[PDB]
Amino acid sequence: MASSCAVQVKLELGHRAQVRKKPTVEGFTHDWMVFVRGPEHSNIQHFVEKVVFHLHESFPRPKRVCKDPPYKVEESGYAGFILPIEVYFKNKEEPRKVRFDYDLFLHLEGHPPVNHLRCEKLTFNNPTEDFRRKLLKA
Amino acid sequence: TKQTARKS
Repeated sequence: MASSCAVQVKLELGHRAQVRKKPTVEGFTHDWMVFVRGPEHSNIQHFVEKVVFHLHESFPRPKRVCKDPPYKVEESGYAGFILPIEVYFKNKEEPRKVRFDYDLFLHLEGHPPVNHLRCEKLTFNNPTEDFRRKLLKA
Repeated sequence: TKQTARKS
């Protein structure tokens, strides 16, 4: 064939973290929320099978699986950690997923709450016709 | 630091 193709999609990873007015009965001092979305409320669900948040093993049911948007997790905690996030694609051929190590950090009391955003671009070179159609429907 | 302690 004479044609080649490169499709590029943008994802926004991010988290919010606030010091609680009163710690939970467990001692947890913060409420946080972490998420994967697309920009402009894009419909990434067209090409995203599921999003998996790998919480620290200290949390109950550490493998949090989101098969349908919003792709997010809301918890309380007391300490920052690295949170591996895996985005699975509605694809049959490589790549079938992409992994990002998300820095879930928390700020001390007396400092402002955390609102963090991290932009990531994914580039698919010569996707199949059906993966390509889903990618571009987003 | 502005951050809390961390876990691994």
